[PDB]
Parts: sequence; C-alpha cells; structure tokens
Amino acid sequence: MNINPYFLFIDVPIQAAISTTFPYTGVPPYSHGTGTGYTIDTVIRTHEYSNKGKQYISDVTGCTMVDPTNGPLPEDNEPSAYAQLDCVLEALDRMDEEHPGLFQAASQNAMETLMVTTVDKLTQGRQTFDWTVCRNQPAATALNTTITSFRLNDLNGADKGGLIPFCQDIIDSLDRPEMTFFSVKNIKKKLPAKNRKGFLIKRIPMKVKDKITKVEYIKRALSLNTMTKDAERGKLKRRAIATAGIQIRGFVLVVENLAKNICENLEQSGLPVGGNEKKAKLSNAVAKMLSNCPPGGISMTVTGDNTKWNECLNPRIFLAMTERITRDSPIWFRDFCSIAPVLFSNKIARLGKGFMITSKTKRLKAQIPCPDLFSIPLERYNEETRAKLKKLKPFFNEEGTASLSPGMMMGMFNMLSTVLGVAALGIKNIGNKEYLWDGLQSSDDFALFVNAKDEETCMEGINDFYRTCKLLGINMSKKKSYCNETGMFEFTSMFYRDGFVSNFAMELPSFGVAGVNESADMAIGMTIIKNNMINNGMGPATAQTAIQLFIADYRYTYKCHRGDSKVEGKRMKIIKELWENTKGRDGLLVADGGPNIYNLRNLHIPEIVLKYNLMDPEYKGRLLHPQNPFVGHLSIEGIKEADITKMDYDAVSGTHSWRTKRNRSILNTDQRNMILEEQCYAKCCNLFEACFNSASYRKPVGQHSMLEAMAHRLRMDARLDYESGRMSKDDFEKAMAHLGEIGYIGSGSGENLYFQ
Amino acid sequence: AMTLAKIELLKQLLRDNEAKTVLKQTTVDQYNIIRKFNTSRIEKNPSLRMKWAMCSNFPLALTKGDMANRIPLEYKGIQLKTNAEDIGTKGQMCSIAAVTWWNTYGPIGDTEGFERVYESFFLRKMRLDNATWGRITFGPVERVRKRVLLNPLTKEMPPDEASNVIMEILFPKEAGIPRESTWIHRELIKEKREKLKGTMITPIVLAYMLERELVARRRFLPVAGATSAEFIEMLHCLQGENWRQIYHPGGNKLTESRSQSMIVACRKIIRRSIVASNPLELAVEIANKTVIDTEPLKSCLAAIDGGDVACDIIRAALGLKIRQRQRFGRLELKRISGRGFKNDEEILIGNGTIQKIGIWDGEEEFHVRCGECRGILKKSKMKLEKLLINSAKKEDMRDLIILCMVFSQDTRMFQGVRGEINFLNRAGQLLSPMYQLQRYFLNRSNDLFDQWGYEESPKASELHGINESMNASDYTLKGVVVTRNVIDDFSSTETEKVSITKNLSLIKRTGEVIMGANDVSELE
Amino acid sequence: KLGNSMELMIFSYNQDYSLSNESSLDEEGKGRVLSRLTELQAELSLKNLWQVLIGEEDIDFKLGQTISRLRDISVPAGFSNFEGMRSYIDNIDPKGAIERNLARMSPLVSVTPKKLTWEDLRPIGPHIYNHELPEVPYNAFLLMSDELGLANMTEGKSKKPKTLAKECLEKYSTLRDQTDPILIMKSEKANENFLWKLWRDCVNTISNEEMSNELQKTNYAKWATGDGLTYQKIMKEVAIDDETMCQEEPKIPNKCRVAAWVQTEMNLLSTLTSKRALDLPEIGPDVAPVEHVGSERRKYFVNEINYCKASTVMMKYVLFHTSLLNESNASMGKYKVIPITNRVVNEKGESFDMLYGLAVKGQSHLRGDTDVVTVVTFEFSSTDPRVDSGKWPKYTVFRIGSLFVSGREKSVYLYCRVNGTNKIQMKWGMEARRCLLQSMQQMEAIVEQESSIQGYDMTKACFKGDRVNSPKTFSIGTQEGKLVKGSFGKALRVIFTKCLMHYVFGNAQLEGFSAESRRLLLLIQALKDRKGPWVFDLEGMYSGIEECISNNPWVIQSAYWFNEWLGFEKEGSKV
RNA sequence: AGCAGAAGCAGA
Repeated sequence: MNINPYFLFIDVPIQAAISTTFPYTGVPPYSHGTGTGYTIDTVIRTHEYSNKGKQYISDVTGCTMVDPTNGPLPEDNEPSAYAQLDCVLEALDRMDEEHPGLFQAASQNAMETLMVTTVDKLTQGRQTFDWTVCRNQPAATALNTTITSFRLNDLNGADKGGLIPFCQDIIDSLDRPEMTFFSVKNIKKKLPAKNRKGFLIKRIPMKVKDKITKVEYIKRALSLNTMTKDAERGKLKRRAIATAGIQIRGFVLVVENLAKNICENLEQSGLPVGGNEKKAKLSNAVAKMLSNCPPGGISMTVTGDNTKWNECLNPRIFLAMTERITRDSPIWFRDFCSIAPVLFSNKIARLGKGFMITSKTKRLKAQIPCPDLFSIPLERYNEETRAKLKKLKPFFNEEGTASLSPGMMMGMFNMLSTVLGVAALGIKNIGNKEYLWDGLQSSDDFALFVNAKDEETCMEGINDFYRTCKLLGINMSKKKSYCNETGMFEFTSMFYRDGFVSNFAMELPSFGVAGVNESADMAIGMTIIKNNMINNGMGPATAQTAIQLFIADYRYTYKCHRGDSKVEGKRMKIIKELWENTKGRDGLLVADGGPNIYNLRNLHIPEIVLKYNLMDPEYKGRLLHPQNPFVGHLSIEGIKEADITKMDYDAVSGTHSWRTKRNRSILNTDQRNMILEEQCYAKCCNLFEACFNSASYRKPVGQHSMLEAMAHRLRMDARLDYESGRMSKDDFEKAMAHLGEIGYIGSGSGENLYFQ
Repeated sequence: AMTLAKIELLKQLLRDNEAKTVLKQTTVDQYNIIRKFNTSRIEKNPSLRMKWAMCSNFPLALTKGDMANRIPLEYKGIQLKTNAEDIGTKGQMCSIAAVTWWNTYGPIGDTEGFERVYESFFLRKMRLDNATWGRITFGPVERVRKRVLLNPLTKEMPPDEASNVIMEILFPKEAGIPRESTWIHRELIKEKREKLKGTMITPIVLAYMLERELVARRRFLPVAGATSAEFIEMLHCLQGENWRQIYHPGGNKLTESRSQSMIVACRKIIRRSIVASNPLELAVEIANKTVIDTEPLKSCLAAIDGGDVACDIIRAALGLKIRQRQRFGRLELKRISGRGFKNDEEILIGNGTIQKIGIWDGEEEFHVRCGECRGILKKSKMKLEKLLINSAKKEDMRDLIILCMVFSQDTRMFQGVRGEINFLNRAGQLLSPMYQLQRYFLNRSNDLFDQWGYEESPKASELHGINESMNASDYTLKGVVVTRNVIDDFSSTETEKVSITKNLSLIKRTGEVIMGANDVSELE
Repeated sequence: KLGNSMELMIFSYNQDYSLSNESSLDEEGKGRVLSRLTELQAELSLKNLWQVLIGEEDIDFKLGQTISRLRDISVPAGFSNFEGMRSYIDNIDPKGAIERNLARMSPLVSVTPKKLTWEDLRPIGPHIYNHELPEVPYNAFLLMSDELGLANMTEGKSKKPKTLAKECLEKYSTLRDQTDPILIMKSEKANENFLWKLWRDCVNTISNEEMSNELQKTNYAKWATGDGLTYQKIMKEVAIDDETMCQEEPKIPNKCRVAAWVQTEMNLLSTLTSKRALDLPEIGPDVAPVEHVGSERRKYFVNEINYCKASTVMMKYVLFHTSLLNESNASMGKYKVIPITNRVVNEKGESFDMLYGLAVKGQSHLRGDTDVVTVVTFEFSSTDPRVDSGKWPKYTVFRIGSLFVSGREKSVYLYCRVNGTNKIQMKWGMEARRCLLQSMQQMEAIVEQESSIQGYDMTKACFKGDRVNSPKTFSIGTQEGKLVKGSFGKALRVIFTKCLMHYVFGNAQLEGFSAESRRLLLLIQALKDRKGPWVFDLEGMYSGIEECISNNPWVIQSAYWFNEWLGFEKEGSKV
C-alpha cells in the first residue's frame, strides 16, 4: 500500500486546502556571495527591452543613456518597454473625466501636506544609501550626515525646519562646484598574530574630511546601491534589489503621497489598505465588476501577473504622469513633483562588491572590485560571466558604476505605478466592440474581469487589453498568468472561491520567536495567535497547540524552563533556587522558570498583569524595579511597536524588557571613534530630555539651538526654584554664575578659553 | 532639587569640544533626528540573531549606575557580568543570568501605584474574572467585515485632544497653551493626577499608558452580532467561521454608554426644534446648553466618531466634520464614480400631476447600503441602468431595491404612481417631491414591480435573479441582480466639513445636499 | 533678529509670559499687562473678532542650473526641452490615440489563447522516468525511517547529554566495546580509518569520568571536519598579473531520476507506533466552553500525530539543532562531540530515553549567517544498505553487531557521513515544531465545517464514528493501480509528514517548484468544476516548473505523485 | 572532503 499526498485534493477542493501547498516550515534560500552577477544581469535585461529606442550621451553626468518612450511599437511577444506618451495621456484623460476633480484634489492635499511636513519625517524609512560613505546606513544617520555635511558648503537648509527648504538645498547642492563633507576612512594598523603570516590587519575607522568635484557629487547623488535579496520565497533563482539615496527620498514621498491620494479614491486599487481592510475592500470591488456582466452573457476572470514590471517601466512616463496629474496646481509644486522622476531618469547603478577569482592548484583567492573589473583578459572569466560583461561594456563607467536610464530599480514608485496599471483598466472598451473589461490592480500583480456575450469574444477583449498594456510599458505574463470563468482566481497571493478564502501557511513564520526580548516576545507570540484565530481561520485546538509550540520553543530559546525540572544550564541553576525560595510559584513568569498560565481566554492580557496578584511582594519588587539597570533610556516607539515581515503589541516595563549589544560589526574593526560619535549625540539628547521632560513624548519644535534653549530653560528653573523655596540664594547665584559662563561659551567661535 | 545638577552636567559637556558643536549647531527641530542616530547595521532576521546570541556568553547590554554595581561579578562559579570597559561610556555588559539573579536576589523596589499606572491592562483581567460564560452553539455565521473599536477606553478622544490632556497631567509646566475644549476634562485630569502621584515610574511610560486608554484603536475585523469593545477584545474566543460562543463581561457598561445616549439626545433635540420656526437657531441654542452626564454635547459629538444621522446633523449645526457620505431616508450611498448636475425641470408623473423636481443628470455609480443588506448602484439621467445586492433580510432587500429605484429617478418609477401623494411630516409641512415618493413606494410596493418589467438573468456562476416576491428565479428585474458573494461593510473612513440649512438639511460644498433632516430614524 | 542686544519682554493674550531673571518687573506690573491682555481677548472672543486678528508674531521653490538641465534631458524621445513636454501635456488633446496605435501595431503581438482540455495537460518533467540517469540520493541531514534508537529506562527527569550518552552505551556493551569491525559499503572519496578512529574517540571521550566533552585536535579529525581547506585572501594587485587564476564554472545540481526510497519514507513516516515523542508543556485551566472543546479536540488531534513515526523523527531534528546551535556559539574553535537525543513515552506511561547515534562538531567560527559549520554524523540503523544500492552513495556504512529486537536477531549498522549546516538551518530546526499547526489547522477546518451543518461536535464522529454518522474516509493512496480508502487520522499524519518533509529538503528547488506548480493545480481545479479555463503559453508554465526539478528528492517524488494524481483525475473526470 | 548551488563558507 503506497501513499500519495496529492490525492487529498480529490475529496477537498484546492483553494480551501491551499495551506498545504505552501512549504513555509522549510528553509528559504539566502544570498551566497556577491550580487554583482545578478545586478549586471538586470542592468542588461533593462537595456535589452529598450535597445531599439534613442541612445544618447548625458552632457551633465557623462554616461550612456537610453530612451524607449515614444519608441517603435514591438512586433513580437517578447517584453517591451516601448511605451507611448500619447496613450498614457489618453488613459489619464479617460480616468480624469471618470473621477472628475480627483487629479487636482490629490495634488492639493499632497501639497498642503508638504507645506507642513518637516525634515524629520524622513527619519522613518529603514535602509538608506548614505552618499557620504558609499554604504547603506539607517535613514536618520544618512540624514544627519547630509545635514552637517551641507553646513560646510554653506547650505543651511535643515535649520529652517520644513522639508521644502531642505529639498531646495538638495537641488542647490548639485550646483556647487566643490562639495566638502564629513566622511569615514579606515586606518590600516598592524598587530602581532600567531596565524600563518605572523601579523594582523586591525582596521580602525575615524571621522575625517573628504572633498569632491561637482560632477563626482552628482554621480553619487544619483546612485543606487545594489545587493542580493535574502530569504525570497516562492522563487528558484535569486534576484538583486536596490536601495535609494537620501537626497531623492524627500521628493519621492511627495509623489507617493500624491499617488496615494489618488489610489485612496479608486475602487479597483488594492492599496494602501492592509489586513482585513484589504480583504473587505476587495470583496466589495469583486462585486462591482461581477455586476457589469450583461444579460445573457458570460463573466470571466484573468489571474493576472506582470513579468519585468520594474524593468520595463520608465521614469519619463512617470514624469509625464506628474505633469498631467498636477495640471491645476501652482508652479513650484509642479516643479517639485517633476524632480523625483528626473533623478531616476538620470540614475546610476552601483555594481555591488564585484566578482571573485581563484586557482584550485595553489589554493588562493582574491576579490575583484567594480572599478578594476575589466582590467583583466575576458577569457579568464567563466562562460556566463563573459557574456554579461560583454553587453555591459557601453553602459559601464570607468569608476565602477553602470549607467541606467530605463527601469525603476526593483520597486520605489509603488503607488504611482499602480495608478498607471489602473489607468489601463480605466479604458474598458475599444472599437465599440461587444465586450467590457475592468479589474483589480496592485503594483505588478493584477486581476482582470472581462465580460462578454460568450467566452470566445472574451478572449478578443483580453487580447486587446494585452495589446493596450504594451502601449503603456506594461508586460502581461503569458508564461505565468491564466484565465477562467468567474468563481476562483489568485490575487496578491490571496485566493478566491465564492469569497476570499483564509490561508494559514502564509503567516506561519511569525508564530515563532520574534527576537526582541523575553517580556516582549511573549506578548507578541500570543498576539500573533490571537490575530490568526480571527483573521486567518485558526481554530481553538490549533491555537491551543500554537500556545504550546511557542512556549516550548520560547523556553529553549531563552533557556527558561520550568522551575520544577532538572534541565541543567547556567540560568537554569538560578531558576531552581528561585523556585525553592518563592512560595507563590504559580505567580512566577516563564522567563523566571514559571508556569504558563496562558490559554485562549486570556491571550489579549499581558503576562505580568495576569500573575501580579499571585506574586510574592519581594519577587515583584525586583522583577518590576523602577530604576533597574537592564532597560536603559526608553522611547515610545520601542515599547509599543515591533518588527515583523510592522505591528504594535502590549507589554509592561519589566526587567526582562532589555536590549542587545549593538550587533558586533564585521571583522576586528575597532569602532572606538565611531562609538564616541554615537554617545556624543546620546549624552546631549539625554541631557536635553532632563531639561525638557516631555521630549520623548512631545516632539519639540524650535529653530533655535539646543544649547541656547537649555540655557534659557535652566535659567527659569532656578528662577522658579528660588521663589518657591527649593534653592537658596547661594545655590541660585551659583547657577546664574555657572550659566553666565555657559552663555559666553555658547557664543564663541573655536576654543573653550580655559583659564588659570 | 535637581535644577542645579543639570547645569553642572551641561558645563561638563561643553568641556568636550565635539559635544559643544553638537549643542551649538544642531537645532531643537533636529533633536528628533539625532536621537535616532546610530552606527551599527540593522541586521536582518532578528529571530535568528536572538537564538544565536542567547546561546552566547554575554549578549545583554547593561546601563551603568549605582544599581548596576549591586550586581556581583560571580555567583557560585557563574559569570554574571563582564569588566571589559568600553572606552566611550566607561560602561559595561552582562549575561542572561544577570537578569535572573536580579529577580531572585536583587533589591526591593517601590512598586506602589503599579496597579493604577497600568490600570488599562488590569481592567481587562477584571473583565475576564467576573465574566460568566454561556452556552456554545455550532452553526454557520455570516461575518460582516466591519470597522470596529479594538480596545475599550476610559474616555474617547482624538489624538489632538488627548495629548493636551496627557500634558496637563504629567508635564503641567511644559503644556503651554490653555485650550478651550481640552481642560474641561478637569474631573479626569484631577483624578489621574492624584492617582499617578506617588509612583516613580518613567514618565514616557505613563504617557503611553494614558494614551492607550484615551485614544481609539479602530481597525477592520470580521464581526457578527455585538459591536462593542469589551466584546471585541475577546472576539478570538467569541466566534469563528463555523461556530459561535456567548459571553457576558465584567459588566460596568462602557463604549455603548455614550454612543447610545448621544444618539437619543440628538434625535430628541431635533424633534423639538423641527416644529417651531427657524429650527436651526433653536437646535443650536439647545445643543449648546445640553449635557450628557457631565460633558457638554459639543465635546461628545466631536470626540466620538460614530453617530447615526441626527448626531451628524447636530455636529454640522455646531461646526465640525461629519463624514463623506450620502443618505436618503433609510438608504445610504457612498459615491464611487461620476458627478451629476441637479437641474430643475417640470415633471409629469403617473397619477397625472405636475411636481417641480430636480433631475440628476449624468453617468454615476454608487456603493449603497440599507440595513443588513448592502450593494452597488449604477444610474444615469432618469434611468437605473444596474443594481446589485447580497442575500440578506428580505424586508431590507426589498427596501433597498425600492429606494434605489426612487433616487434613480427612472421613468418607470414616475409612471407607476397612482392616487394622491400629499404626505406631511411631524410639524405639518409639505414634504419635497422626492421625499414624498419615498414613502409611497415603500407602502405600495407592488404597483412599481409590475410597471418595471423583466429580462434574462445573467449566467455567471455566483449570481441569480429575483422577482416581485423576492425569491430565486430565472427571470430577473430589469437591471437588478443578486450575488452569493458577501460584501464589504458600509466603510466610510474619510471626513469632510459641511454647511447647514434653516430646515436642518446638510449641504455639501458643491451645492448638492447629502444629509436631510427628513432622513433620521423614528425609532426611540 | 536681536541676538542679545535688548531685554525681551514677551506677553501673550492666553496668559503666557517670558521674562528675564535680571529684569526688574514685579508681580504687580506683570498682572496689569496679562490681565489687560486677557480682558481684551475676552472682549474679542465675545463679539467674534479673535481669529480675524493678525498678531505681531505672524512659498518659494525654484530650480537651479544643474537640475534644470537634468530635467531637460529627462524628456521622452522627440521633445527638445522640458518646457516642451510640460506645455505639450497641458495643452494638446490626445483623444483617439490608443485606437490608432493599436491599429498600426502588428497582429503578431497577441496572447495566443487556447482552450484548456485534459489531453493538453501532459505529465510534468519527462526526464524523471528515464532509467539512464542515476537515481536521486539521500541528501538529508539525518536519517528518518532508517533510524534505530537505543533504549534506556530512566527516573523521569532531565539530565546532562554526556551522562545520558554514557548510560545508554553502558547498557549495550556488546556494541560499545567493538574495536574490530567488518566494513560493508564505502563512499567515493571517504577514508575508513579516519572515520572509524573518530567514532572510537567519540565513544572513549563520552564514556569516562571527565566533565569535558571536547574531542582532541587529531590529524584524523582535522580531515573529517576540514582543517585549513579555506582559500587564503591574497591582494588584488597580485591576482591580476597571475594568469591561472580564473572564475570557476559553478556547479549545477546533477540531474537525477525517481527513487523508490522516497515512497517508502512517506509510507513508514506516516505509520503508527506505540511510541510518543512530543514534549508539549502545560497550559492553564480550561474555563470557557470553547477551551473544553479545544482541549477535547487536541486529545484526538495531538495524540494521533504523536503516535506516528514522523513525530518521533521531528523531535530528533529539533533537539539536535537546539543543542548544536548552543555548542556552536559557546565553544567556537573546539572540536566537540554531541549526542543524538530524544525523550519518549509509551502507551502505559513510562519514561524512556533514546540514542540514535553521535555527532562530531567541527570548527565553528561563525560570523556570517551563510557560514557553514561541518558536522560528522554517526548514526545507528537496522536497514541494510545493499538493498537499494543507489540510495547511499554519500554514506560510509559499518557493521558493528547484533541486537535481540523481540524474537529473532537484527543486524546493526553504523552509518557514517561528513555533513554540513548553517546558523539559518539550525534556527529553522528549532522552529520545526510548527508542522503540527500547518497540518492540524487544515484538518480542524474540516471538522468545523462538518459541525456547522449538523449542529454539534463532530470530532468523535470523524475519527472513530458514532451513532448516526459513519467514519470520515479520505482517499489516501494507490495500490498497484487502484484507489484506496483511509481513515481521518491517517490523512492528518499524511499532511503532517508532508509538512515535515518541507523542512527536511527545504531549498531553492522546492520553493520555485511549489510556486509554479500551484498555478497548474488551480487550472486542474477549474477543469473539475467546469469553468472553461484558458491558457496563453502552456509550454511557458511547464518550462518554469521543469527547471526546478534536479536533485531534490521530495521535488522528484512530488512530480511523480503529481503525474499519477493527474492520470487518476482524467479517469475521474469522464464520469 | 562536505554543506551547497550560477558563489560563497570550509577563522580574518
């Protein structure tokens, strides 16, 4: 008797039992080595689909540019980037008279948003390419480096506060002849070693000053740093993604807020909604298209997907979209929106780290950088790498970068690209023929609903749609997509069967340990179970199991097994003594080797609150000690929100709410100088918070200096503390004298002027 | 007093020339940037990193202080913390055991007031303990994907208002502006003040825990039956796709409390104000000096984003947003496409009388709701081109079809009028043409369906047609369709400012009206 | 605007004030001002004029030379400058353009629609049926169905791993004392002496009085873990002038055919036994009615999985990767020895301890995530490797002794192998318990749907059968060309095994396969319900799937099951 | 050797 798992689908339908098809217990593929090979591949692929158009040289950057827009219409089913401006404009003109007043209103609100939006809004964008150091930094850093850097060139923009004058300086910084900036350089210092050679390169970095020419800076500003995508699911081969510079971000958010303010008032958009709000708004829209099915006629759905979506689009199309969308708005805002496409139109692509060569005989390896990539005979590369480097030649630049006019680099204008895909759906009908189409669009993934008298005519409607998409620079996937009569389909990896079915395996990775800290991960793990009970169709028995499977792994992750068990370990030895000392054992936390009180009924409540009354008075005083040493300085974002792929959880400020070392770093890089840089800002902020108690909660506003304020505040504190009777005349005149100095210190220009 | 100690530390920072130029150059604005500044790399896969580091020797980082030094170096052959001082902080690190030791052998802390600080969480446990659990019932439940409040509040407010409350509680000097509709929670402020006094827990936490019990957490969920927070919190246990569960909570009555009263209060202000002349001027002078419990009605209508119709009418009269939606008696409509010109014309109707009606011209589409049934409308100039609905209550499925046929202004509707239609309201005033036609066709439904006619049903898997009796059929009414698929809730997130007429009708900025006085519910 | 030239005196209408400390304005005057200001603020708000007032305290953006010229070159083809595109887009009328552009486009640009029929759907991946290729080998981390656990009764509480390995080897002394074996089967590039001299050093270091489980840094161990095999980092300037240095042609996964052992694995892992392996900890008291039902359901669901063989295999992988990840960080540069542990309980409720073999840890200076630790696996097994010769090319097998299983003898085989893993797989190993949920959620949904119809808990009815309803029967598999019926609990164990097999052979081939095959599955679902499905490029779908199949066993066996499932649906479709 | 899979790790 032989077993077969696919035979399950005879008794059960596939959509209701789709959870089994996703192997999300298993290991996803990670990035081995460099991503230069894939980066070059995409650089070619992008130019391959646009090579028929006009080639020309940029007089500013001095690079190889390609322009397929208003190019020759293709005569083949291979991918095309050869869009037609005329068509895109008509599609928008069709869309405007369908939703009259939308285009100008979205431009109004996005503008009246911009007028208030401050520089610090840029801080929340995770990864960012820091031009000053040619490395990926975290947003707020790349911002602050650029702010300080700009001040050297006499570009005091961020001081005013608003994003407008900061972005004014960004486009003014491209006019500068010589760009001075703060930068990091390593120092190759030697040390003794007992390893083969007898020495060791301990790389120490420090803060220095570097200069750059106008042209070199523009190239760095227009750059995008590439890498390989880790843990990409549902795909065999690895693909390379990119990251954006800090300059362009300011202009992007304005256009994405505009394209958002369009997509909000569109029924066919699957954006910007998320969670159940999506599931709801979709099921609504599915009905809105089903209803268009005429009398005595068939309704069909195409399971849509686009290949080479980010590669076949073009900034020049998006540039027209803004100039169309903004029609009625004033000039400065129209100029503002036009920038974000332009900087992608003239963008430059970094080529990662580079390839590596070896010799099996002598057992030696060596890294080959991007600048010195061609300084070598081409025969010495392998067969597939040779062909890549051959086609890279003309687009390649001599300082280790590739020019790249077409393409949008693996996602960035996600909203406005949906608007373009929606504008394709906004046509509906061609030639007054016997069909109608509409659909759902969400970035590259779409879903077309075609209605007609019979299904033979539906295919001619699909054929026309496929052909209309080619005119807008959109490539429907013949290889992957398919179609059928209405009933079931796929869309954003959410399946349909007389309603959107629940799918559990998708969310399976989140059930495990989060990786923040003991106290938090606990409440997170249960909140995941709570959400998945409601949203993703998990029953009580599976939920109760999921409780056990979390606590089980939780104990092995954090090494906090039951107090009445003999699992020998370092922490576990102390747990056993705590188990014996305490009388109220049922009140202990799991992190302190306690029992798991959690069950379906009490998931929403936090662990510490459930057990508080059952604790001992001496145990809770330590567990919940106010000035305990493991927390540190708190922020409102740290307690509330957490990272999953963001969401917000609920927990108490316990001793188990602790933080990590500052993730190691790569190599014996002794980052002493740079750690002082971090503390220097911290201490200032920590002193700032003491002067201004709010700070953490209420983001304070002021164009004046931090010191200048702290002086004026600490003055008045003493003024009040003398009158109310907290400080004496001696302590008051102390302060007024001490502060007096601080004033003279804070209005100098160089030394601290010590005295004898 | 701390005051002086700050100044000394500031002077000691101005000795270091790097920190001097930070405080000199960096702005109060930029504070929010430099606080997030770090070196490091944000490492992918933190769950992988946690399991790895937890197995290592000293993964934790420790804050320096007098309390840090009370942790010893070793304990029975176990390394708790490490000496190796980093040159920057002169600081330290520690291991997983260091925390466990602290909870075992560490010092006692003043945990007084802890219950009152995290009160919002403790009220959840109060609800679970005292709650009695009813019977379980296995049966298929149709779950409406509604917008709902996730967590119950002490007092609902918007973020803008609640912040200035939180400020006057914890940071009374820095609060600044004395706002109008903010302080009047002086009962709540003075109450929170005295409760959160003796505790010495970090302010940033107190503020967050106030915000959790003063700010609305409203998300979309699959819901059926009760729509109250103290239920919703337990929703995971109360119901699933294919089962149900009864539940009765701690039972102190919240959320619904104000929502229910605010409805009635507004409705009753209307009924009195309609009669006498200049209803607006009375509706204002009344609602100004009305009260719910302690709050004036202004702050309740503004803070709570619920209401029915009367709420939004009273809102508009006083002067706040209401919601971008359109109502016609019992019918609700949200514009999804198109725009029309209400244009005056002389109209003959079926019975043989000339009524002066305004005619909606142009192609349009609408997301529409009535009671338990929801659907989608498409109309044009005096023509209902298409209508869709979902399987629900037959009383409301009928009303929806009727009310759509009314506002569609279909010629087949106008021709189906028989007899006189002189209807009046409560005050004894003539209803305007279309509000008249509404009540006629709701009453005499059968006269319309015969005049309408029938056509073929659309042959799409999950659709079927209907007839006069509201039953399944291969024939269908010209335009109307029914679907098996379940539809989204009402859904009206965005908000808009509105003006008001003498007769308590609400005018959108364009020129049309959305919420009429006549559209309220009589149910008391 | 004043720096510090004058003393400022700020007064506000709404009762705020800012003054200097050295200033000589008393509380008296401050009042006069602030009172008068508010007195006017009230008289303004009374007669409605407070928002009109403009107080004492109460957009420009243009482009530069560089960015303008960048924009001017960022236009579509044909245009001269940006001002042209702007004024073109704003003032021209594009109506009727799409229709003209569609007309002059070539008809070769089409979707090529073809209606989907059954005879179009040929079997996927024809090369797996061909006998000329070598059959797919056993490339998993540990043994699954071929395992053999050495038993031991214990008091029933946790204990150190070295003490456990010692007591297990103490009982079976016939096997522990073997210093004179017989060689069975060999790998291609392995070494018998070094592998055996390791094993002996493992047994010696485990069975002694000492605490330290560190293995000595021996020359036979240096080869087995891979000492000094890394390529040295020379500088780029030297490599350029060197001619023999090249980029190596990277290895492609070797193409393999179907193997019968994967079928047997699926069969034996799904089969029931008397043992129970799971270590699920306690939960709180069941107060609510739902919690009683969940706990009632768990008793059937959980134990039906727990009894099965896959559950015993799972917990072996978990507790091994749990301890392996710990040792990799605490002792980075030390050759250590780790046992293969798993705790067990049988029907009567008695505590056993299992030992499936040993494992030698290599040098684990792990900085990056992909970095590879090298583990050497020594595992016990009843199976004879000469039965299926193509199954064990990677493994080196020994014959150590015999054991009384119950009545007759059974031959003991020690399976040696040089292996590897990374921090990623070790993490996913610890979190491999969730296979329970993926399978259990699917079957619990079937129960809830059934209970919705009739109106009471159908858990008992589906498993065993009760008064009215018969037992729920799923089509579980095939028997030499015909359909076979199986119970509800068997279907749970089937999916749970499948879920576990996703982790065992989880790599790029699986992810890419299951994604593209899922599309073809949905097309088969459309044919079953009769929805007139259409396809555009059928060979495009197949070409996407076929390249995923190479040397992953579960992929190749899933491809065989898919084609057999497709064939038996064709017969079922005609009726 | 081996993990692995279009390029790396097998201490720097």
